Amino acid sequence: SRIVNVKLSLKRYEYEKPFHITGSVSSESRNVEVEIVLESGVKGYGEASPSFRVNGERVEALLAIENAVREMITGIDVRNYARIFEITDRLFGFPSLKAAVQFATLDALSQELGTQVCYLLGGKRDEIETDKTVGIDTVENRVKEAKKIFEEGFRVIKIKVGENLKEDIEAVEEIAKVTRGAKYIVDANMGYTQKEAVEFARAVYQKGIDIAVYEQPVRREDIEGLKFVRFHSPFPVAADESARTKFDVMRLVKEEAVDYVNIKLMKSGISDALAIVEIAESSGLKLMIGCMGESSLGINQSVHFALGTGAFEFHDLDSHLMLKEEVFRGKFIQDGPRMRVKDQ
Amino acid sequence: SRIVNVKLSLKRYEYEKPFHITGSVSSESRNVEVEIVLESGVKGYGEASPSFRVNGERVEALLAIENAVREMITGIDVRNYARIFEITDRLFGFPSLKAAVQFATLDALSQELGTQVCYLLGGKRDEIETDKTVGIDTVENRVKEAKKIFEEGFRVIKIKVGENLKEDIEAVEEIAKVTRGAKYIVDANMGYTQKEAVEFARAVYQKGIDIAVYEQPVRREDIEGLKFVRFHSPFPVAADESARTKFDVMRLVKEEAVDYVNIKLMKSGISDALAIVEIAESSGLKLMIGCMGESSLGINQSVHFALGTGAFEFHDLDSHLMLKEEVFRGKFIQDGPRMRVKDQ
Amino acid sequence: SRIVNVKLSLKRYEYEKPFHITGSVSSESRNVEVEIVLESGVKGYGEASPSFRVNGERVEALLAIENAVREMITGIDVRNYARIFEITDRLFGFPSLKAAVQFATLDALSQELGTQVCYLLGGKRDEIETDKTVGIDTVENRVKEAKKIFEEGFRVIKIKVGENLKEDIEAVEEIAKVTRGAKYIVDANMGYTQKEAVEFARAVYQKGIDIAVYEQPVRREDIEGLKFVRFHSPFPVAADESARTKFDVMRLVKEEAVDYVNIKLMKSGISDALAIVEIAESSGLKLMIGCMGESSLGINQSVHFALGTGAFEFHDLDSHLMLKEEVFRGKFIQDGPRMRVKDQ
Amino acid sequence: SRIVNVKLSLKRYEYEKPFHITGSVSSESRNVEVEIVLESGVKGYGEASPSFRVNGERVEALLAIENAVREMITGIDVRNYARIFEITDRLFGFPSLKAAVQFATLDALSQELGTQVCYLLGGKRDEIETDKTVGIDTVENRVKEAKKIFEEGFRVIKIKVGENLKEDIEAVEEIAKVTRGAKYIVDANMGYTQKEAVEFARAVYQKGIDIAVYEQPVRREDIEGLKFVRFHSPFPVAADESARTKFDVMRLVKEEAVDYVNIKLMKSGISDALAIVEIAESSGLKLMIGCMGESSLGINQSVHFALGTGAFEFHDLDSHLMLKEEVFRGKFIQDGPRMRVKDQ
Amino acid sequence: SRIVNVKLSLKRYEYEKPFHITGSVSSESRNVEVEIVLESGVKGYGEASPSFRVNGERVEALLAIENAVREMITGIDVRNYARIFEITDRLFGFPSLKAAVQFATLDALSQELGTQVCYLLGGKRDEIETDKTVGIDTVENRVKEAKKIFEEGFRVIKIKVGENLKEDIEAVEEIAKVTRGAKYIVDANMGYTQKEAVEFARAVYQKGIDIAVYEQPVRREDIEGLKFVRFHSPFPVAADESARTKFDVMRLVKEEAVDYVNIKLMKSGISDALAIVEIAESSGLKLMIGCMGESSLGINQSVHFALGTGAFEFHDLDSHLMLKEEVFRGKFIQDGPRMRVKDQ
Ligand SMILES: [Mn+2]
Ligand SMILES: [Mn+2]
Ligand SMILES: [Mn+2]
Ligand SMILES: [Mn+2]
Ligand SMILES: [Mn+2]
Repeated sequence: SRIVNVKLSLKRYEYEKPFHITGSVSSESRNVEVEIVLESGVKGYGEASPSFRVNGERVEALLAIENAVREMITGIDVRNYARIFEITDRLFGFPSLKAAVQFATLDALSQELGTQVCYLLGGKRDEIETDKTVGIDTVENRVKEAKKIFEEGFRVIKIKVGENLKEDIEAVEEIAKVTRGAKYIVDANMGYTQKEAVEFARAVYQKGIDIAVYEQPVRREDIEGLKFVRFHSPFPVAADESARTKFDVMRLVKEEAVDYVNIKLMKSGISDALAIVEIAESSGLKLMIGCMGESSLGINQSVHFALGTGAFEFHDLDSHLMLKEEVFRGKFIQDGPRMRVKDQ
Repeated sequence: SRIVNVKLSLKRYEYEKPFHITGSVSSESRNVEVEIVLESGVKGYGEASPSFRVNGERVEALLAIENAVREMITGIDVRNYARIFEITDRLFGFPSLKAAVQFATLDALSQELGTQVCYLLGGKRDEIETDKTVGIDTVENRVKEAKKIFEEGFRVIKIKVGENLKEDIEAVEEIAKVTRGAKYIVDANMGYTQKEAVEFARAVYQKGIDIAVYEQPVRREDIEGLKFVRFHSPFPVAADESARTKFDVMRLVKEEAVDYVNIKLMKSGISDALAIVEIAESSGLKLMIGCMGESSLGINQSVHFALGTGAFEFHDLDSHLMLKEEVFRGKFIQDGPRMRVKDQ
Repeated sequence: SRIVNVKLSLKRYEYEKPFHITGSVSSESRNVEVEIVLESGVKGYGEASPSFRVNGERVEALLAIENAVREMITGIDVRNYARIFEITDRLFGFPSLKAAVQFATLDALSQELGTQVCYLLGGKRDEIETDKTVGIDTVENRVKEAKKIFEEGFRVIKIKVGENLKEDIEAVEEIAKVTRGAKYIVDANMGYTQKEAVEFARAVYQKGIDIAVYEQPVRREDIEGLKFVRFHSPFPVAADESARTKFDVMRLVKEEAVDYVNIKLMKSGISDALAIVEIAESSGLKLMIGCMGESSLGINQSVHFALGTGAFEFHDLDSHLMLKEEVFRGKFIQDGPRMRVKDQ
Repeated sequence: SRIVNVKLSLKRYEYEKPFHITGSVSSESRNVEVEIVLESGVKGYGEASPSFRVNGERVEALLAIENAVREMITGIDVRNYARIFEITDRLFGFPSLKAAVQFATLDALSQELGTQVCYLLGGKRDEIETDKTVGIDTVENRVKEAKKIFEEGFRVIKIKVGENLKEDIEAVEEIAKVTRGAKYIVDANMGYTQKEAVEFARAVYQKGIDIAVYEQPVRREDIEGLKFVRFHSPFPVAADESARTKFDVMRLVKEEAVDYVNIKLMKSGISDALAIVEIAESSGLKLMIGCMGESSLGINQSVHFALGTGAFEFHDLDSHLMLKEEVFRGKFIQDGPRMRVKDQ
Repeated sequence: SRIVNVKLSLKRYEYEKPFHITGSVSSESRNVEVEIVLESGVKGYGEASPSFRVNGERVEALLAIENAVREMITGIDVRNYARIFEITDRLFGFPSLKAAVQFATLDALSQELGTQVCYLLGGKRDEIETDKTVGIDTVENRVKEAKKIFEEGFRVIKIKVGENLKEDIEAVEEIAKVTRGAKYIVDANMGYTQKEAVEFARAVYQKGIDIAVYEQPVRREDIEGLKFVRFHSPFPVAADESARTKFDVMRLVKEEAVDYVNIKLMKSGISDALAIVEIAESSGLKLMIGCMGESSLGINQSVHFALGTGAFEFHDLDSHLMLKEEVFRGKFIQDGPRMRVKDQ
């Protein structure tokens, strides 16, 4: 049935503690929740968690375009969801809102069909497992946090690096010693030069440490640099900030620049994310899925995407786990590091 | 709900006249119909129209593997269709059967969800239009046939060439004269050398004739030859036989070999065809969709695929129109050269 | 001296008639004017003319981030303009505002230094000349409009094409006949396939018509397509939508994709535009400068940029001339199609 | 205001001790000071420190063209500095004089505007820090000099190598032991083969020594050799002699040959140096700035360039620190290894 | 025997009329004559005809370095000429002087050996033939000048173009009409864009005119542009300004940029010129030899080089023929457009 209203609302979520990554420290997520209302009375929901650093977005700006978004899709039947996806692909300057609107569309459609979004998308998996992230801090505090995560039962530990190469090498080496059995993802958030990035990898390799995925060591535009790291260090290299659109991923594949792509709905929307999954499966690329600052309602989007496509070797879906005092609003089951589909 | 049976049956369909293409002439279509039965009682249908020349398939061979196909997917819920797609991707030696089983799966699922396959696939378009094909014959007979097609309301005329460069040039020029306003697709079915293919295009261009799509002038393995034709003649060049899998298309894109890909479900199945649509839309590829010897139930698969994805500039879905007075078994409206979505 | 305030204000300007280009028609320009106030009392001005189609921007979104922009640069001395440029490079999601803030900074600094922005930028030229644009309409109306422009003294005529290849060829041929001596720029605003773009160029060449610059015939992401047109047609090919950032231009240069780049301050800001001038002058790129929907105060930014750097073979700075009777608010002399530096 | 005179004068500066690099030993700098006099009475100053080895120049030859230089720019207003830059770009056979004249122009212009050259150039930084260089000598003497430099408070030590691979490896390893905490730049001044250069780097890497920048290990024309070193050894590789012009740098970027460029005003002039900064910032290249045999008045040129653009990770501006008995004639503050902008 | 003195002297030669080429017009040749005196009493002679536009040289600068040149080679036996060549290769900033000194060396050695320079170089040919050049002027005057040249017995006519595409096309077409049977070399001296250069060639080709060699249509640094012209127009393309050194030529060969190189001793010296001959003969390069403003003593250098190596399809050795009534000072026979070896 046809969309009759679209509502955007500011929702704020406080962190338990400041989240520090290369070039950014944040203590709060300010997101935009999207509600799509159909003539049937069905309501679908999405969440835009904007990124100034990655997408150039500001939450004030997303909220400002409510009327435009409404006018762009009101009157369209959610069964013609490809029309909605094409229209919302015009929101390339507001990719988090693109994502939220596209997901809300599928959330509404799946209800009208008596199913769930993961099933519309293929129903490949019934369960996925997330890592949890260690932010930047003193070496001692990074080690402490990594151990905590390991004690919580997380089997993959994501470690932020990028601001201090020497301390980064030390932190990862100390973490490895006290979390024997864990797999490690290292995310440099564009902090290193090509040569610094190679040296980080070599240093930890020399201690017999294996890094499962080494994310975006160099700047967004430095595709040749990503390739250099890939070809001169022993760990799989992922594009994150360099992989926002489906066109970005075609370029990465053509240049043989990466082993992995980290898909985020907040970069790509559902439309480009689906294209990227297909490109990757046609090209020997492996995939992980990540997040920005989504609450449980926002993480829901990626949970259904990951369950449905089953495309991901790794899942970095932990933003909702970093919140101070939250009421759970996902349409999935959180069970420790695992997420599962609802019977209903 | 879960698959409880899978049935394969031989179905034969007679042509109105022998269909002559480069290196092949046939008077009959021998297809394998697939029925999937669910525990709910819902039945989904697909059709495999095999190709010995393109896929290396034989109809007897498809029939012989009924028990294997049944064992592979019985017990799986169609809501987990990605699992069925991944399993049936193992049928790469029987791609027409891969397509039929994958479509039958979606036919059944759409019924359980109270919708149509085109809608599962995005519901992008409500209407498409097909060309109709002029087979190889004497120049006089080719012209007669083209005039017949034009008087049946077709606005796009597909002209088979490839066995006689001089007569092919003459036939196309004479056809152009008696079908003013039509658009032309020329399909050489691998018959020309790269230089012959260039000279065919040049000869027709010099007469002021525009060819909308120039399909597969050279052999399947001759990607560099396809590229040569692309870069040295004025009309858009399509891969057909060179584009069977999603991997083939990634290679064509990397090599900049073609302007178009002709997707056929009988080459790719649903899984690879969806991948190819995504790759093309991420790479400035244009698309057409074609067929083998599908009857109306078989063409239904492509009609829903094309309506739902809306991915195609041109449609060459005319096999059922070349067959001799069948009872109509599609789930779409055939409106002269137009196909329209049902109500349902 | 130091910035003490930054003010953003909505300013609307009516067109003389609807401006139709490939995929877009507008009757009004809604811009954001930027005022920077220094502790000295000096005020500098810029204008953001946003583009949804090219930059993904919306005017409401620009307005919404006034406080953020103010916080980002308040307290900084305009003599340290490189610091302001680096900070405002973070506004990559709001490139038109990036441009306006960067220019306002130089407008204020030049006043404190007792000079003009063109002189800060090198003072290369005292005079430039702009084309004027023929929008899409019926062939008869396009010809009427071109004749009007020719009788207004313009020596370079920019002709929009892209929606109808046959009518575009006819319009350009008819325009050429009634504007003998004019030079022509043809802007396809991404409307053609690579092969259609080649055939447009060939058709006009065969009539003995020379096109000075053939702008962006293909889509933004289709760099290989741009190169194809460049290598297979006789006129200089320009990137417009494909050249937004300095990084885009390095890629175009590496791929040998174009003969020209059309710099627009609304895509690049001052910072990337200066980089692009330097890259082009180091690579055998030629340059033109264009606009969006700037009023006279907005066009001033480009006039000073073009006068100072002297980098452009062609100038397409006509947006203010398409606007309905404004009070002139430039800091340059408008002398028919010519712009000249002030005394001051 | 307009240039009314240009004067060239020979100035000789004796070194405290002979400076030995690969293929060259010198005990004195013979420079050409440039004075530009304006009609306002303002006087701007530059210095050409010619290089026979790098630029093919001889000081006698620079002095010989005084009248030509005068005639080329007399009567031009320094506010049109781009015109002066374009004219003096014709002095590509006398690049040190090109640099001196271009800087003298900005020195005069900045006085007329009531500011400083660093501010005309962006005012990005208020302070920079230089390394100091260890020349070639016996291993013992090289170690002694490196220790002295470290004791002087220099945090980056530049070590000349290139004439004796075995002794070079020994010297760098011994230096590292006695200067723990220092960063190292190694400059081979074209002395090594590709394979020798890789082996030098590997040998020192094996002792746990990090080289911040490894400059020009191979000959000027051996771009492929520079790339080979870059791709097969662990340290960032810089072009110096291979990077004289902006066109050279475009080639280096296209070939992915280097991690760094060492800009010297004496190679590039201000015009090409500014282009190189822009190219580098558009291409993932990092930068250092170096010198020839400039006195304090000559080093002033690079100090303002480096302060203003803030483009450099490393500064090798130490030629004026190697002089016997000199009267300071810079327009900056020297404060140990640091240089700072004047309040005035 | 050993060099005991080296003398440089200014020699001026007046043209018959101003010689206009793209971006340069001159009425006089100011050359530096080199005399090398041996202990045996034998004297060898060379001539440097410098080029500011191509080499960046000034005659005053060449004169200024007499003492340096003398110190560099005095005391060396001319039988060890490779030592003198390697030393004078250091004069890369004064390439015309490099050439003059290297030739004077061979002039002296050949005398001591009782032979001629052409014989030292292989004695391949006894006779060569030169073109003569039509400078830029009005179309009427260019045609007049070409007719004059044709009536002086020249069979190859070199036509300068580059400043006015339309008039250049007209001039060449009119010249072709009045010089039936002549071969044509067209030298654009870097005046055209790649596309303008293509269109010049196409326009003349369409008139049935063949251009034997089309020299340097684009700028020195624009190697990719040279290649573009080569691949997109029907006449052989030559590098002139882009081929100064042996390293330049290796790059041109690797890039497949040209059909021809124009060797000039004033760009390359004897050493690089011999290298270029060997490279060309190993790569399917064809060669022509040109000049700057050499008098008869200067042209002698090129005549012996061309006679001895026999490497050139075309000779453009006409500078002495454009000079106003000189006493003949060559060591060859000038026989109309032909040059022949002496007896001795
Ligand atoms: Mn990441
Ligand atoms: Mn076909
Ligand atoms: Mn445009
Ligand atoms: Mn160096
Ligand atoms: Mn020439």
